[PDB]
Amino acid sequence: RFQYLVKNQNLHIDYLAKKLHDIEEEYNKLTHDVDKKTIRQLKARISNLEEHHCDEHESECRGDVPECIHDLLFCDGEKDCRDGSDEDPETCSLNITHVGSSYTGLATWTSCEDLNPDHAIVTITAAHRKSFFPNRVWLRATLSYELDEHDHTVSTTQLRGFYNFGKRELLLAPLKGQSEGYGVICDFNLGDDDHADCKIVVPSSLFVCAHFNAQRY
Amino acid sequence: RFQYLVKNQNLHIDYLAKKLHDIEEEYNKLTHDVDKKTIRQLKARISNLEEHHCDEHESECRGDVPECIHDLLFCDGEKDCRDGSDEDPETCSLNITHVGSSYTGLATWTSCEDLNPDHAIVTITAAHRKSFFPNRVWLRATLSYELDEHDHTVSTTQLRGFYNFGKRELLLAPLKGQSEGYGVICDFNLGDDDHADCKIVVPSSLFVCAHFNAQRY
Amino acid sequence: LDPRLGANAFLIIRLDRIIEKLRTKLDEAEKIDPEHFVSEIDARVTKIEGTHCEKRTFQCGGNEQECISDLLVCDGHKDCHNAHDEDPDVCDTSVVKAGNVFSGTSTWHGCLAREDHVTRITITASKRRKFFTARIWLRALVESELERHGENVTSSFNAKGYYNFASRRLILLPTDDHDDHLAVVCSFNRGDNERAECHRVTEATLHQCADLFVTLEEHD
Amino acid sequence: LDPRLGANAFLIIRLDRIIEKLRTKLDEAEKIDPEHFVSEIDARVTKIEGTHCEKRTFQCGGNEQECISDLLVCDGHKDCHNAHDEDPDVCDTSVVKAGNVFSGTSTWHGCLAREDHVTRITITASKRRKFFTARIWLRALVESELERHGENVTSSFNAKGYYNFASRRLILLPTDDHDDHLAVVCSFNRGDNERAECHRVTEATLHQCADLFVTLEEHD
Amino acid sequence: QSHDEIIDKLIERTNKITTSISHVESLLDDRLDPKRIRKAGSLRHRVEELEDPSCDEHEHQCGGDDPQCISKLFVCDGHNDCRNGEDEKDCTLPTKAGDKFIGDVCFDHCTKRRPEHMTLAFESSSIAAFFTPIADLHVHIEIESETDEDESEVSMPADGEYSFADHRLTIHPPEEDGLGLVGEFDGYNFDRFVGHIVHELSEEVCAEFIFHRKK
Amino acid sequence: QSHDEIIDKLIERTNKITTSISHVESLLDDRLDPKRIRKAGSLRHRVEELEDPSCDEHEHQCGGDDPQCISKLFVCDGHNDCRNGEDEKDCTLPTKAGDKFIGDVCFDHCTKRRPEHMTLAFESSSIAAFFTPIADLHVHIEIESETDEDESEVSMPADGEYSFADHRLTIHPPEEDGLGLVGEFDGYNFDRFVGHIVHELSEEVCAEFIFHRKK
Repeated sequence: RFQYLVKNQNLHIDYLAKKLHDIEEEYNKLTHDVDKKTIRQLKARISNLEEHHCDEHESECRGDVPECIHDLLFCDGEKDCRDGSDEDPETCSLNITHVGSSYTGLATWTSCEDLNPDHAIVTITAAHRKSFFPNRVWLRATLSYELDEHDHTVSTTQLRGFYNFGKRELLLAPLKGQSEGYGVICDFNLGDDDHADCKIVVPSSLFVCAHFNAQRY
Repeated sequence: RFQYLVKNQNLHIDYLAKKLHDIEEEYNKLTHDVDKKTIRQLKARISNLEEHHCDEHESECRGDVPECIHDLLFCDGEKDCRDGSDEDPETCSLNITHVGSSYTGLATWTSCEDLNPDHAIVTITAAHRKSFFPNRVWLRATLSYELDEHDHTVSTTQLRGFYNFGKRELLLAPLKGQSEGYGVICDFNLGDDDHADCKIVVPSSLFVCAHFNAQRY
Repeated sequence: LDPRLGANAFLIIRLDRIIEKLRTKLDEAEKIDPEHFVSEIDARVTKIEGTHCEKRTFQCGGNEQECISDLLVCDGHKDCHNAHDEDPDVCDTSVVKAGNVFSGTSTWHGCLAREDHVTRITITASKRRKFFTARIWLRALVESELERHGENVTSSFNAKGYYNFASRRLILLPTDDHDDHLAVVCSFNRGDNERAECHRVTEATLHQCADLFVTLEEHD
Repeated sequence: LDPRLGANAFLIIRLDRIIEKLRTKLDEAEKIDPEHFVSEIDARVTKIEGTHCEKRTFQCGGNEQECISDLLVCDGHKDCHNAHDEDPDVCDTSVVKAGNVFSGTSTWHGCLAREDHVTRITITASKRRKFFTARIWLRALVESELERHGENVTSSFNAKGYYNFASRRLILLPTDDHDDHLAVVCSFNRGDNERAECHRVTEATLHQCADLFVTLEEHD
Repeated sequence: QSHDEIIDKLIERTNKITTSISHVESLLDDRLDPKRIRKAGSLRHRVEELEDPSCDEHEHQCGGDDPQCISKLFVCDGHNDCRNGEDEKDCTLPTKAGDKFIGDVCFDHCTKRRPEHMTLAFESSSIAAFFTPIADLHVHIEIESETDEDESEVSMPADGEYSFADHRLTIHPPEEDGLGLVGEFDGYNFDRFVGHIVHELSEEVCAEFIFHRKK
Repeated sequence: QSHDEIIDKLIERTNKITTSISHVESLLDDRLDPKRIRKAGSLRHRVEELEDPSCDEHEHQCGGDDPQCISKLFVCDGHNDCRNGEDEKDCTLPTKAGDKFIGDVCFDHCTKRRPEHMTLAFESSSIAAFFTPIADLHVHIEIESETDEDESEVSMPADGEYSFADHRLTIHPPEEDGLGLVGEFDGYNFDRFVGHIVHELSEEVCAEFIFHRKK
């Protein structure tokens, strides 16, 4: 009969459904593919870290050609470069320029700090854009470092300065009027964003008062 | 022949492929469903904003029951509540407690500011946790407000204080030793996180020196 | 040979009905845009969420919080630094743009003799400058469908007026008509763009004679 | 009736072969874990990315950057506030845990007469305290497969030694054997856990007689 | 051979489309999907609550595009009020039968004992054939109190109705005393409803319990 | 009727599985998917470059689990060096034929004119039947210079080989002068290769051009 053979066909199916669920199940057990977003982070971490050809205050054009042009020429407003590597986002980027990025690490004073090396925090307070501007900001920030754990106090000096594209280096000094203010030099070049090799200097001679390897925050 | 009828069958298929692509295409034209993550944000924005039963310094247990218990009793360490609404994450949350949240708005001084209402920024610098602690931090922050646009200068007073769970209110005062320091009161209760109704007060009388509706940052 | 291939068809014929039924679903799907519905709620709620500011002042954006006098703020050039105005989302001509027809029911207090009914405001013309955001001068046709003794009639008068970007207000006054049927006034913030809250009013009195909630009729 | 239903089967039989072939794919898929491969590169690269710190000092985590003396830092109680150690990921016993067998090729400088060959370090036993992270005392069996005159022979000696959590070092000295075949030494940071870099050395000399790169053999 | 190469072609393409098909059927279901509907409609409600209301307390707002106010008594006559057709499209009667609801106290001026809880069992429910708008109910209000002396248990029975539009069930007081219960729904969502115990005449609120549907 | 209700059942379930099937076939393809392979393998390379190298400059590192060093001359004998079987599994010869490569200058001590560009056309390529390891090439190095006086065009022909393991093609100097080109690949990825112009004997580098494959 009609009713019949059907009663089992629906079974052969109710079957497959299970042999499959017992699969989709054994699937979830095995993890989810890491978020291309992972590889990307590797290629990054890696890429940040080898020499570049250029002697100082020249930087290479972003793109395929190596070619080295002097740091200064940015910007014409126009593509200094033939390549126009510039025009590409990785150069004109928002995040890069973006203000109110903060970097911290554990400052261990060669010089000052009798006490046990304390937390240093150099954070950006404002930095000039205009519209177009592919380039490096000329900026203001704050350098804060704990007095103590005990004291629960903390020094906060205001700074002025810029960021060198070519150098990958952040150079800040006390704004003024303090006459002793302290300043700070942070080198990018892991190649990473986040990470920098900062050193608290004396705004005079640019002599290293203390050193701290920083991360963002 | 065999070769034959096949030559067209593959065509009937090469057909479907197109009638479908012309669909999957007309699909992308029509936008992507907004990221349940959207509705969630609405239910939130909405929920933050009606009364609560409790008279002051009582707050309701999170869950299904309305019931009102005195603000203080948090924590036993243990569930003060019958409901144990507490134990739920929305109460013991990380983000909520989380330090180094900053709120800003445009401060318009009734009192001081001859000049044109300037940017105020109350940001959290440290705040005590222990381990368990479902509850409200007792904390330290900084209040900064521009002198001018012109000057490009800015006042930065250090503060001490706590956050009232029940009140939804952030209460900070100058740490000390300034003798004139200024303090600040920020009320949560949109119900939102981000948003608060801050007012720069005089740490004495708690009298409103200026008011600024803030957002995070 | 003939079986596995002649049967592999009863398999394809299926996809034919499927693909077709699938067309119907893609049609049903275009009618419920989520991204649209959500927007309805946003606006719906934002509508619930008064002015801090003083009237005929302009509230700036998130960054600061400041008040600006209306005329000054819609310079057409940037009122402010930021500027709130300059951002393309508000300024966007299209939604605003007239030529729309608005219909809806006009419930009267009954300054007019006549029973409740529908009004149909339809924008005739609209000048500005070339740019010209702030202010939009316009002519429009106001009809109603009301019953006289005898059959269904239609009272149309011609109107002239303006739209205030900031005001979110559309004011339509009668031209020189003997009828001089009273002036209609609509406000934006429904929170839909489409929809508006209107009232029939007299100039002199500047009272409200009737409530009228209009909706833009689809052009097609 | 009989056709649309008896044919709807040639449709199901398909899913049967499909579902089956699909099983094979789920088997192929378990062999390439992406999340695994990526980890290989991470470790592979981290391996390339010296110590700032001084030797037999412990580098803290991201937050600060401080050096701590090894013994002191692996108190077993928290060396530091944070603490780097306390976090479960490092302390995690399992990966570390011995009982593993490690094999690999031992290329000689040829302090030993005999041609290159394979060594097979296999952990016999491992005491600590109950907890006991820092230090792991252990006994193990070191074999080699070398040819004498005549057939394939196997030189096994028993060894005793320790594993230094921090050192990422496994030191295996001979017991009291007449052979007293020279002591093996392996370090962790391959960046795999599995894999280790070893050397045969003399105690007294504390020179390197041979290079040996081992890999944990699968238990099954 | 010649035959074979042929035959294979057509299978793997029938599926290559059967995928693109169900792929869309998904994207469609995503814009219709019911969990999204209620969730959004729910939001709508919150808004409908804000404000000086279109319709009356008594009156029912049809909707929607064009408002229209009709009596709560007035729908669901069976004549249509609504162009819209609200008085007849809301397919489901909130009020079933047999349901049990557990109430958790949270404010009880009202009783001496104040109980922790309060079960609400629905015995019968019948709608008059002519009236949609109002469904009549018979309910037993159970209570497990502890008295000072002993333990007392109670199961007072009371009549009551559920109004269509209101989603508000009124349970006429079991008691001579004329303490009665008045719970107003969200409705489906949630069967959870706040239950106010009032002086039936006064409509004074003096006890609030959050009632949850027992499954 | 009776027949019908039956028949429908089985269709909509055959698909309900045909989905769960291809659903997995996807998750699988995701862990095999080739774009992920190279991308990861590429990363591996960067690492292989760091460090004092397992194998020699001359010698080739087989891999992998267990290292082993064999001569660059040494693979691809046709005898197997490798347990692993590297000397025979790398299925593809990097070196095709007919390819054109455009080089963009970026450092030219080397020529007087320094040209902007420099095209590299591969005329012929043949491998000896016995030797995998080395493929012999015949190439025309084209150049569009502008001279002071006039314009000059050049298409100097030169012999050269491509080494298996190195991925390094050496183009023996066209010139008597014994300026020659030496480009070392990443290989597939990228057909882009840095081209160093050197004094063949010295191996002094005096000109770098980034060569891109013209499609």
